[PDB]
Amino acid sequence: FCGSMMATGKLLVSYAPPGADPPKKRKEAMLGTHVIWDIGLQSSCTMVVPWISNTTYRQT
Amino acid sequence: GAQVSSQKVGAHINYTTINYYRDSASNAASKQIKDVLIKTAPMLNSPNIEACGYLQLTLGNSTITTQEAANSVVAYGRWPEYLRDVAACRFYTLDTVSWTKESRGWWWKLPDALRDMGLFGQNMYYHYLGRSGYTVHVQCNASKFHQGALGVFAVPEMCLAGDSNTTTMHTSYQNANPGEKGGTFTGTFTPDNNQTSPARRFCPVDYLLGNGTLLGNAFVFPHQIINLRTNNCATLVLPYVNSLSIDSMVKHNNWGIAILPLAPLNFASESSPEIPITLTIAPMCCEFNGLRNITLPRLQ
Amino acid sequence: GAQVSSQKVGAHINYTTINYYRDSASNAASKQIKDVLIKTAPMLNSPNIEACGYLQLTLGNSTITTQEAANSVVAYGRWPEYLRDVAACRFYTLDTVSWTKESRGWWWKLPDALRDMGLFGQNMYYHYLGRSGYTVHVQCNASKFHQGALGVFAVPEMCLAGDSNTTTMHTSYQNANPGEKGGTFTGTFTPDNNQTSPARRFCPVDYLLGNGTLLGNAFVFPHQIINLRTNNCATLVLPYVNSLSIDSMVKHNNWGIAILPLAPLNFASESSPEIPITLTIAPMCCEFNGLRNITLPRLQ
Ligand SMILES: *C(=O)CCCCCCCCCCCCC
Ligand SMILES: *C(=O)CCCCCCCCCCCCC
Repeated sequence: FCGSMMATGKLLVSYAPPGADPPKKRKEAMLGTHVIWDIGLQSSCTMVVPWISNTTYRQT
Repeated sequence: GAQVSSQKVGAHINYTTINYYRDSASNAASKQIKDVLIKTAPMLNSPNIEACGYLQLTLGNSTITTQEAANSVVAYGRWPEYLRDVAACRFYTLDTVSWTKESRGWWWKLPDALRDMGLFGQNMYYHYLGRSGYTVHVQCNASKFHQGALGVFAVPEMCLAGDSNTTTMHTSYQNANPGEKGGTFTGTFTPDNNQTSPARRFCPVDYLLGNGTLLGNAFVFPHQIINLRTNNCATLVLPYVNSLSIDSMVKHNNWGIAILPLAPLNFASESSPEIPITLTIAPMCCEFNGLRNITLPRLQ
Repeated sequence: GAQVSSQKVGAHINYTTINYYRDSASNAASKQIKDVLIKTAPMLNSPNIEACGYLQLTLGNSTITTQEAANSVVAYGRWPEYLRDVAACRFYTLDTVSWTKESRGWWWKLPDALRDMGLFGQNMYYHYLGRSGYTVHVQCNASKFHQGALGVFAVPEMCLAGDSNTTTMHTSYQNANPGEKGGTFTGTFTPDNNQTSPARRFCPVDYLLGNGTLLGNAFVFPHQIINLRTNNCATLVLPYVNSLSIDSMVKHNNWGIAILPLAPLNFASESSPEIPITLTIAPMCCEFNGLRNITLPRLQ
């Protein structure tokens, strides 16, 4: 977050494993793997997208 | 079998008792520092995730990132636990509401508010019985130039008052159960006068906690305060509370979440400000029972 | 590091080997009574719930009452097991079909046939990945004066042939996946000649197992026979079989259930008899993964 110190807010970061309609709304993103980021408290935020696949490896 | 014991005395000798009957019910009633600031019964006073011995708050794939924690409370000092002797139960974020200079307050009911949340909701309607605890995370940020205070109350068996003055206990199942949507508080009682075709719904007056008791005393209930000055979020850890070990989630709501402006929202100088309040709730240590065909309610 | 070993000899001396390369792939190929009636590799021959060491058959609230059991088989000698290193998974009874003097046969696919079965189906569509084994219980009774024989075949990766002779591998997802309903076999190949607006579906010829191979050899697959004379039901215990530990249940069907009249239904003297065949199937040792918003397929 490269905004100002006086700025505050909460964002939701999400990861949805394949097989359904790609999320167009918070309501559905909410349902998958997610993190809630508080901008005001800390400037940066990390989310790990854990390896979840049917196949052993994926193609490039 | 005569029972001898110390008499209830002043502070400057005893009495005798014999039980005449076989059933204990027949028995007479058996009658039973340094720092004043300390609570006699802490748990009755709203402890912290900290204060009983228990940041990234995570359930299944869902996860809260929280510094705020002295701002948490474990209802009745009791942590959620399995009916003793699952990733349908995770964090669900409900539709965000808006706090304004004229909001009187908001209410929700559990499990009701979660009835349509993914596999949780499904599990609820496919089973006769279900039990669950909850983690309620209220989110509400503003600037250092904004001001206001939210009172977040978790009420056990939160029965609310109805709109009618001609008939009682008459709020319809549909109206009593708003789902995620919410349900809201009002500043004044407005009796549903339409006799013939009744509204059949609640009329919750704010200063009376929508139930005939004074809001100022709502703090005897598991609660937490969001003071815009000091903190932007509150976390309530709620145990399964009931007169039963397990019950019908469809017929009965265990907990009520009430959010009221203890101190009105204000900003810099704008005549009419606004800020969002988002509720993220997760069911805990949860379990279901008595599987069969699905319940299809007439919610309308 | 020279490796010396016994030469492949007749029956009335050895050779030497050295590996020149770092990758095993580079390596040369390394080449490796009393009662004849005994099987070299039994498991490849369709064992019983009995024959590997393993009546009321029960899963969750669901339960089969069975004397019939010598009539059971554990596919590939392998019992269902958890992806190692739940009462959504129980017995579901599908829509009953009717066996007549002219039926050519029936087919179903797993998980597909179970896609709408209570919480199982839900779990399937809310997750990216899922795996499961199955207990297939085929039910079909008649009288001591009826006759006939059903061949119940469990086929791994049961790819079926299509209706077109102008284009290949073109059966639509919708048509390939019938759900519980079924899908049926035919006595003759009828090429979908409608060029412009293609039927895009399977055309499964019975004597060719709907896949280009002779039905008479279908017995190399995990199977069981219902001979109306001797037994009225068959039970197949199916393991999760795949080139992967877990996969997409929505994109891919693991097992195929094929039921064909090895010997035609006949009764007393009625020119046209009928008897019901009911399939009750239960998912086993089952597990799901990668929860998110629900999959809403275009099944039509
Ligand atoms: C223990 O109780 C033994 C001593 C009992 C004293 C005997 C006199 C009690 C008279 C009342 C007993 C009959 C009441 C059912
Ligand atoms: C074990 O291998 C030690 C004895 C090896 C015999 C030496 C002659 C082998 C010549 C081939 C080695 C070079 C091939 C990469």
